[PDB]
Amino acid sequence: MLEAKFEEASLFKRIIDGFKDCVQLVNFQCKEDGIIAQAVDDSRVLLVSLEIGVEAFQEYRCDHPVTLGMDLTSLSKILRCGNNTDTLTLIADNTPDSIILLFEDTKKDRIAEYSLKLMDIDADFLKIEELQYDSTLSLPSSEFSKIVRDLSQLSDSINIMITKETIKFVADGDIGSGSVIIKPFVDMEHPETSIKLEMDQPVDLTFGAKYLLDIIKGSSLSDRVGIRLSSEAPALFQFDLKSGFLQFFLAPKFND
Amino acid sequence: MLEAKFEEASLFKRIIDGFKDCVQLVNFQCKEDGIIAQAVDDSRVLLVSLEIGVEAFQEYRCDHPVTLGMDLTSLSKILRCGNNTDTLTLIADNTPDSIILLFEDTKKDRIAEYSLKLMDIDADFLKIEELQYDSTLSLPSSEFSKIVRDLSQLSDSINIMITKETIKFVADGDIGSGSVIIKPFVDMEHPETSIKLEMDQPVDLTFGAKYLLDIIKGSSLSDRVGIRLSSEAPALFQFDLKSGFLQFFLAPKFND
Amino acid sequence: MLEAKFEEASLFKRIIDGFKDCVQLVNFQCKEDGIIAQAVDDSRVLLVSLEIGVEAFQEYRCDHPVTLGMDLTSLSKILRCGNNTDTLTLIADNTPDSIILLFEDTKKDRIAEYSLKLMDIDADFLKIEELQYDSTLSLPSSEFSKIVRDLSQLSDSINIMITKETIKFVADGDIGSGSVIIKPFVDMEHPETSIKLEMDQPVDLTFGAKYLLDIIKGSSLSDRVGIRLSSEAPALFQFDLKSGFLQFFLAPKFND
Repeated sequence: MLEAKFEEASLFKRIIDGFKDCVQLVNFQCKEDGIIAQAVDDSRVLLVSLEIGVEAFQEYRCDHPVTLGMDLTSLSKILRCGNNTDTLTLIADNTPDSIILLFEDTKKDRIAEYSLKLMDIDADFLKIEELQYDSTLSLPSSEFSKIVRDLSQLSDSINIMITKETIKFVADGDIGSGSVIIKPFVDMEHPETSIKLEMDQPVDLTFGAKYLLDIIKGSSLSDRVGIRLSSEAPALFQFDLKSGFLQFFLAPKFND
Repeated sequence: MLEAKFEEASLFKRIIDGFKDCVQLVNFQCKEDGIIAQAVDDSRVLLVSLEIGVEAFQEYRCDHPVTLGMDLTSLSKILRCGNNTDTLTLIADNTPDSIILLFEDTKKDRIAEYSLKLMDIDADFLKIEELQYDSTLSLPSSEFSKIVRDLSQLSDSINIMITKETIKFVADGDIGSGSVIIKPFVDMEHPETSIKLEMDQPVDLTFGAKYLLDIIKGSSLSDRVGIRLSSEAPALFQFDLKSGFLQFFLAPKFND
Repeated sequence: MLEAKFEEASLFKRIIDGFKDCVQLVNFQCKEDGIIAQAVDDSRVLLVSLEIGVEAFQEYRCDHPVTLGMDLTSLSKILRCGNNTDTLTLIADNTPDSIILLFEDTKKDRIAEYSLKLMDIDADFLKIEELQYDSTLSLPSSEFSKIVRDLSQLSDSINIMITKETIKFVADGDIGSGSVIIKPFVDMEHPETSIKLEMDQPVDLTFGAKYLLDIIKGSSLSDRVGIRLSSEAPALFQFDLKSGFLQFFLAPKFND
């Protein structure tokens, strides 16, 4: 058997919401210490890696590793059936016939049970994560979402430029151009609004605006967002969960 | 002459809102003791029966029976002209040239007058209502709306199953299946949230999901919804008004 | 150089919002005493005239007249980048290479800079404004917006009729007809809700409903709206700003 209970069903919906767009199908590997999942879009420029620890649940029981894959559209449509305050339980037994989703409310009444059919996918798992990245920065997700949403209307490509103590987001298209310059600072009212930055080597990268808009969806999961950049590898966008995280690996556009 | 004044225009809009979809044209018969109306959709699987007593109005005057029919789209577009707190007056004189709608506000000012042209329809009135139904249940409209809206995403058909002290809503489609089981209970905080059920004979019926979504619109008219079921006749969905009601007769899908 | 700073960026967005529809391109002439702009739609039945005084800004500096034209769509898309509480600064230097837009927040941080390319337009400026109009009236913008939005669903033409101490809005179409009659009154709670009217000669005009719906957009700029009517010339719809205004000249439909 396999039982995983989210305290609030909102968490699982938001997590799948990061998966909802920019990818069709996903493979969830469950084991004794939690669940992990990798998914790559059709153009293979974006990889989404999810890890959810035991502490993110209120109840977790896995007597046996278990791999279950499912269509995100089919899964998202079934994740439109519960209150965001409901308790959500996932059920599977050994060889997975199919996955069971179970909703429950505060008033011990109105029990909804669902069954999503499972699929067969290729286990080509990627460990492209790097030891050291050329530059690293963190900032409020709301601020970063604004920056991307603003510049997206100008062009299909967004450029990120980092120098010493300076972060510069630049977009340039048909109707014109725009730029947002932010600098590291520590705000003591709430140390959350702080912008942090560590630079080993200056970086200059360009990303497809289409894919960045898909990445910023993780703002519903965390107050802050982590960005690890390097001119040698895809960028790493990370959203922290309670004892877990959701990662977005995006390959820069290149070259002249 | 004929004068019928709704205290709040919201009531008439919501009543027509139950008519807005799942039917094109409607025939309103007015007389000394109120108004009644029947309408059947194109496929003749759904019949909508409305009855509005004198007490639902604040003022009603009818010196003569009078039948007036009108296009719901044309009527709904004209019901988008007033505040939901306005006083609405319907005016007609003997042989109906056309119907007059009159809006009025708290501040005795801003008087809006409208004139909707009338049509000729066939008076084939149906009295298919049954003496005794095999089973009867009532429950909060909000709860019932959730159950239908949830299961609708799974398939085009929804199955309702009733056994002794047990009500089971089941849907089964391509992407998977789902089920909601509710049981009778009396909640004394508000006796409104109570689920009631009386069974003479167990029933198992299947309905087109398209039509149920049209029926649940009556939730804006009442706190509770009444469902009378039988394996021999169309189901009866009833929403109570202040001294009136709105009914939905739906024929089950059948058979193997 | 040329620097014009709006206290709140919301003002400029709403002003362009009156321009957003019912016209494609606009020519902004800036000089020592403020900015003015004229724009005519494709069918040449509607002229939009804008005037913004120095006092509408918090800061204004113009060492030299300067004419700059720009696409409204391109401009509106770039006006979707700031909070409605931001400070907006427009920058240009002598012969305009292109216009610069600059956003700033309360927390002296997050500086966004943009550059919209400019165009070449024909300076055929119109002074069709009349000395004396046959009739003049003013009323709450919210009330006038309701009247237009209501009657618009009935037909493609709206008729305005003015007699002694009487204002009558009438629409007549396929599905039926409607009419709204308002009369002059002074309400002392707030003298804003007052309806004023001065008649030299009674007027009866008909306007394209398509264009009136575009005109009522100025409601986001002022509490009241001014309407100057005449059977000899296009109607004048005026929305007052803080030391400025936005005007709509609309030619009546004519004739039998």
